[PDB]
Amino acid sequence: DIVMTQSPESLAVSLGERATINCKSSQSVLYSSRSDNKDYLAWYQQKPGQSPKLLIYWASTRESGVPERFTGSGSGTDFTLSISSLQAEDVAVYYCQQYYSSPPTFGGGTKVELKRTVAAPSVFIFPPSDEQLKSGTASVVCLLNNFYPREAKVQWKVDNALQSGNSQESVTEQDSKDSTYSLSSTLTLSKADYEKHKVYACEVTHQGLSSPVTKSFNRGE
Amino acid sequence: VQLVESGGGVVHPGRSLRLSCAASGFTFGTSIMHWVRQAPGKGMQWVAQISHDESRKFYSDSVKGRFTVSRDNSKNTLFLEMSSLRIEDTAVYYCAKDLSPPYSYAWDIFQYWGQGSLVTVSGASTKGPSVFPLAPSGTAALGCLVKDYFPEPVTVSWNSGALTSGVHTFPAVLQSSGLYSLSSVVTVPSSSLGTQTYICNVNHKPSNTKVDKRVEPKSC
Repeated sequence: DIVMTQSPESLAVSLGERATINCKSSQSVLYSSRSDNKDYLAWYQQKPGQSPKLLIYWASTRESGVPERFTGSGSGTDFTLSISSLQAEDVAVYYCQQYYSSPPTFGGGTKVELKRTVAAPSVFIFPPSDEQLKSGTASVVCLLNNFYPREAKVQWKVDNALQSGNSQESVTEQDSKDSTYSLSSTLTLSKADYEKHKVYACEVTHQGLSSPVTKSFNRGE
Repeated sequence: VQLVESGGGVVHPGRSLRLSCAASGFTFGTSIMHWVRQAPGKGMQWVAQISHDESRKFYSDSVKGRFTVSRDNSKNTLFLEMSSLRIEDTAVYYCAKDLSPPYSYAWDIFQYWGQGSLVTVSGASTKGPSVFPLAPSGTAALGCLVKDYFPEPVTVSWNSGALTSGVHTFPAVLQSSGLYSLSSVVTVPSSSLGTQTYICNVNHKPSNTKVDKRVEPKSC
């Protein structure tokens, strides 16, 4: 019945800098016995798609092989996970967990992001394929590749007319090597409508672009 | 140390499903094992605990009476029998080893985890994807659009796994149709398009779909 609460939901810090993750238990997880007092709390690291890994437990004790830059501290009701010098490979979601009472419960997680230099996106546009147009539907895709930060505005235009509601976005997780993002934007259209307009354009706005970038094509050429 | 969960997929509400977890690298027979799950965009939730000899079993009140944890120590395999499944049971299910030493009660410290197995519970029809090329027209971008499939997930490789640099498979997006859509892209030297063949290998296991679409460049 113990509720764990983590703060903040996400943080971004530069290479070599300190990341701080706070965790609060609804009830004290400090257990008293004949031996020393121990805080029944553990920390875990989870990269997308990969097996979670035990980092710390008893609040402060490092698991074998965990680098010393990971430091667990706190007592009773307040706890902190400290990353002395963040590395790209450190990008992950971190969760705390109490095992003082049953059932064991976890925090909501904190996303740790690496704040790297600004990188402008490489923009590409893809018309619907002849295969799909034969199938009766039409999808126009716009790719923003290897950019940072994540924030970016994609606006579709059909014959210079701005689009809204007919597109959907998807963003990759921060890369493990260059710590960049990639974004897809899909304009879904009906075949009949697609054939009535000529120029399709994807205009991108980003912190790394001095001015909006445009990638477009003409349907029939 | 390896924990590999298998089984899992889509099931209609009310039906059952059995997960398995093959273990190696530790004395499985003498260690306490757990099941922990993670619902979409939420935190971990402990599900079940089982002792070395199965004499002591424990379940989360959220699954009590519906799930059964068992194990076969001769084959170093952990089992989770899930019955009367509900929409809220949709999650990636992890197999985990407890840090407690042999013959001691559980520490509830999850020393080792598996990579997890996705369990989907929906009364929605399974459907495979349609794979269309994102044709390229000193670096050129190729891709494949994987459209109108359900339930998740699909996995995309390029050139039977030989091409992995510059690949970005985007997370699925649910359309107003209720079907998922996904894209996978790859950047490649522009000078290889006329000679090198690029084939996206899409795999959607729920529907038993496995497509190899060759992406041809546009030349003008």
